[PDB]
Amino acid sequence: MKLEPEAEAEPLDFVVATEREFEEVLAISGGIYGGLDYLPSRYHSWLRDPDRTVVLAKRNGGVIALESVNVIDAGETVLVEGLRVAPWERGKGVAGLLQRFCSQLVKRQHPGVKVARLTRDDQLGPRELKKYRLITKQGILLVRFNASALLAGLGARLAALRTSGTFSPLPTEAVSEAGGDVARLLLSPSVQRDVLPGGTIIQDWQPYRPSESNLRLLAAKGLEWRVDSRARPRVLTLCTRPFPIPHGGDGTWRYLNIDAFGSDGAQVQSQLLWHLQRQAPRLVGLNVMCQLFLEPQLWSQLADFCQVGLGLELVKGYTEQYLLEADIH
Ligand SMILES: CCSCCNC(=O)CCNC(=O)[C@H](O)C(C)(C)COP(=O)(O)OP(=O)(O)OC[C@H]1O[C@@H](n2cnc3c(N)ncnc32)[C@H](O)[C@@H]1OP(=O)(O)O
Ligand SMILES: N[C@@H](Cc1c[nH]c[nH+]1)C(=O)O
Ligand SMILES: [Cl-]
Repeated sequence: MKLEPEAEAEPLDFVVATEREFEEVLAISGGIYGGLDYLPSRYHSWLRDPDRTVVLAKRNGGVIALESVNVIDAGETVLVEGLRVAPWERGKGVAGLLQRFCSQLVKRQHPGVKVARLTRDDQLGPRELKKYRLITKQGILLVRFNASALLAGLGARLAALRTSGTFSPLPTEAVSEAGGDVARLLLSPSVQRDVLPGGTIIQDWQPYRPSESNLRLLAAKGLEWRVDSRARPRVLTLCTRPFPIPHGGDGTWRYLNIDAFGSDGAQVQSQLLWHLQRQAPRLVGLNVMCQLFLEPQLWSQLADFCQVGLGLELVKGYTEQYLLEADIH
């Protein structure tokens, strides 16, 4: 005998999101990522993206879940982002149903897509190891500071570090995306093999294969880049413009994401400093969650630099960002 389908008194309805559901989406998003949720600041942007479909699950006419799918890598990849289920609806399989609906939508709307990708920091287990390939991983360093405090004290801390011989920042080199420097870096086969994690660009949790088509997407975001040497690149860093996050409930917090590629810890330190000096003046009067993604064996060095050297507070211990990939059949 076959298993008969279970009747549902309150079946889920899956619909494409519009601006009118923003407040309902906020209402299901309390506490996400400990206050580092980007969706409040990004939801309206998402609605404009040409290769993105933002799907809502509704029950009894009310939004209870959300997932975004976005086609990238010149049509070969769908990136899954933002997956969330209202707290009062969790533990019932809702996320599983929403993911299945979105997979069906991708198969119908984007028949050329070959794989799905996503990033996560949750501990991976045997199940994850069978559904996904691990493309790469980075360590995650999360620190917090008041920008006015950093602005007032940073110069004097650097002076003390320099005069004691403990730390002076090494020279770094300018990278102009408009001038073609980013393309020259990211399209280099040697950069791809030796600098980028698993040959991939990760920008504020979003993975991109290094290709002309993806560089266009990166170039519209207003990123800031730095490198140790354009001629012989070994450490490349990427700062995403800071954006408001709900942490703290008061509107005073911003999220500053820096992705660091390569293995020279001293250059990661110098480039981190460079980005903080670039970004802090516009953050005056605000509080900052700064999250640095870097090769795992550099985490302790950079955590010490941030805390003891720069006077920033460590928010949590070591965690990892996993880039996961599954085939679409
Ligand atoms: C791309 C974005 S990354 C970020 C993820 N987003 C967040 O951080 C936002 C906050 N978070 C949430 O919004 C919810 O917490 C989420 C995670 C969305 C879950 O939403 P939810 O609706 O509660 O999820 P459920 O479908 O019930 O989760 C079942 C899945 O956990 C495993 N699992 C373990 N124990 C189980 C059990 N007893 N029964 C069934 N599955 C079980 C299983 O592996 C399955 O997955 P699968 O095998 O794919 O079915
Ligand atoms: N896959 C997650 C990645 C993430 C961003 N911030 C924290 N985690 C998402 O799209 O929401
Ligand atoms: Cl030094």
